Amino acid sequence: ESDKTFPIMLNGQVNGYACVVGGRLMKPLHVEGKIDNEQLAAVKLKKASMYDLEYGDVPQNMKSDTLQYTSDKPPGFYNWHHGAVQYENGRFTVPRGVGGKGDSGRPILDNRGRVVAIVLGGANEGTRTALSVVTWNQKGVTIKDTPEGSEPW
Amino acid sequence: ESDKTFPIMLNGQVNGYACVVGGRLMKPLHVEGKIDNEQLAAVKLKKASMYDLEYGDVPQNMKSDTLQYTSDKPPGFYNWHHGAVQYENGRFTVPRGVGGKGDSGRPILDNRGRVVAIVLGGANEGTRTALSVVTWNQKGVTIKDTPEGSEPW
Amino acid sequence: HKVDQEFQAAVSKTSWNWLLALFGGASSLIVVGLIVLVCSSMLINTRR
Repeated sequence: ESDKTFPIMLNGQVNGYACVVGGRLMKPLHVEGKIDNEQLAAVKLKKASMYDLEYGDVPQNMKSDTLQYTSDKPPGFYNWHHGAVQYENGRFTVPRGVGGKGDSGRPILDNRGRVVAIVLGGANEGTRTALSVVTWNQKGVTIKDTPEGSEPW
Repeated sequence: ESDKTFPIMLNGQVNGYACVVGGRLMKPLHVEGKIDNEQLAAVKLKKASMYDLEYGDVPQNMKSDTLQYTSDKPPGFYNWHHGAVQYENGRFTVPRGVGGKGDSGRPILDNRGRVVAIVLGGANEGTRTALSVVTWNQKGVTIKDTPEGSEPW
Repeated sequence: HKVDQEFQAAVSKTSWNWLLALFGGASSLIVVGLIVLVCSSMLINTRR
């Protein structure tokens, strides 16, 4: 997570994180800023606005060292920068008070060091905080899970 | 069960129980009374009259902390506020004598903490008492199982 | 006037067609609603 996750800056303040997954760079659209890495500054970022994202093709050198996505999602606990995130009923949550603005784009890590989702926003719900994110699927289908009251971080 | 199950007041007496499952709150129709919770009093209830039930969308600060649902029902003993309930021959039964009026809407829990059925009434056969409840199916169909002579509690 | 004016054969087939269309719309709609209710009840009973 530390090596292959680059913050996006704006006026000296971090407002998101960009992720290189499966040989391609991805960044979320709701955040505006400057990508940290110089080599990836030259990638023309094709935008999926309804997916609230832009994606680009990383150069030759860095396509070998990237994070790996996953399709199988055994329900339970998954790794993340701010601890363990909980998955049941096709839904991701975290203990309340964990996470906030500027954490968008941080991948969710699993046991074998692979990505299972990308955090986009969260809704504080008292007992927990429900994470509005994007996830994969068995048939290679990317699906949003944005619960009610979701706020783009 | 004690924390997430609430009493319904009829002139100041207990007459039923309202159950929160999966972010929705259900309450039997035949039992008339006011929900003790002030927040739930403002929740609009839409009624399945033929199922003798009303369901509503719970507020944002209780939906996660809810009785998780399940559909797998092997025969045997299952949890209950008054003890153990026997699920045999596709029928829920209890020892004859325990349970009665005011126990409608009582959730039946699983060993792992999930809900299997909600009690609506009971009929005494003399040896045991068969509970007219609502049971769920593999195809996501809720059948109101009512043995002959069932009386809503 | 050598012939009496009745009610049945006193309105043009254009008016008759428009009136019958406007009334048969409601009739067919209530029939379709009854059929839909019966089909929904039968589906509930079968998949119960």
